[PDB]
Formats: sequence, C-alpha cells, structure tokens
Amino acid sequence: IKTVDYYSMDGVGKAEWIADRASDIPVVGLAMEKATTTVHLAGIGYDYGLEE
Amino acid sequence: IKTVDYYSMDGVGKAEWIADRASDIPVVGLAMEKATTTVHLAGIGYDYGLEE
Repeated sequence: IKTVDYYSMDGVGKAEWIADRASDIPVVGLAMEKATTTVHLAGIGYDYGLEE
Repeated sequence: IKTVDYYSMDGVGKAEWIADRASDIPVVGLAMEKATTTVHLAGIGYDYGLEE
C-alpha cells in the first residue's frame, strides 16, 4: 500500500436572544475532514565469494 | 601450560532506502579477535636433621 487515510469532523453554531414576533434566529453548520500519511520501502542483504 | 586464550567476535552493517527496478541493497560484514594470559610456578618445602 502507498497511503493511509483518516477522517475527523466538527460543527459550529451560535445562540442568541430573540423577540416574540420576529424572524432573526441563528443556524448551525457542519464540516468534515480527511488526512493522509505515506509508507515507503527499504532493504538490506548480504553476499559472499566462492572459496569463502 | 603457560598461556590461556579466549575469543570474541563482532559485525557491522547498515540499512538504506531503495526504489523498485533498482539494485542498491547494502551488505554486512564480520570480524574476530583473540586474547591471552600466562601461568607461572611457585613452591615451598621443609627440611630436618636426623637426630632431630
């Protein structure tokens, strides 16, 4: 595999005082999020001669 | 015997990052060693006369 991914999420909003007959009410909102990290390859071996 | 011998060994190597269709893989190696001590002689005795 070449990558690994993970998610996170958050939301926001506010509260306010409202009058009896009016229309000014606040709303909320959402969001999501993704993040990444990677994976690499390495190695180590050996060797020898014939009369060794 | 007048000497006593003992042995020791060690080795080295290193790992590295490679690619895909390449050939760069690193090798390892070894070595040995010897040490010595000595042995010596001592004595004690006694003597006595005849009529003693």
